[PDB]
Amino acid sequence: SMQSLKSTAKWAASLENLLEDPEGVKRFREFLKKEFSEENVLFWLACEDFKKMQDKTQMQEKAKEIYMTFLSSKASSQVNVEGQSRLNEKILEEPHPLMFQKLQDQIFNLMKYDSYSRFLKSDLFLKHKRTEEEEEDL
Repeated sequence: SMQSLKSTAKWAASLENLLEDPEGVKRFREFLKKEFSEENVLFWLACEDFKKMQDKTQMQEKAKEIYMTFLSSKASSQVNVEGQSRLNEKILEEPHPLMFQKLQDQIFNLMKYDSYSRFLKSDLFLKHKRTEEEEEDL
């Protein structure tokens, strides 16, 4: 893996680069993951993939799925955004894909602000933070 120099420049260039480059989504997830915000990173991925492909019934069950897992009223955490008393199952009884893209664009904005202030808080630019440690050697 050559991901160190240019890679960090990529993701700290634009959030799109991060959410485009596989290694970005990988290493960035691990960060929030261990800091307990994987709900955030997975939410965007899920709603975007949900936006790109899904059958009708599946989509509806996935609508309530992503809501219940990442947002919900508690979700054993949830990201601190519009969600607590928002949506509610009452709208999941008639859910549509693009309706989440509203929250997606929202979390995208919050993501840049917050998630940058997180990733650039504990810079994984160091191997002593991003766990590689060992050499390839043999």
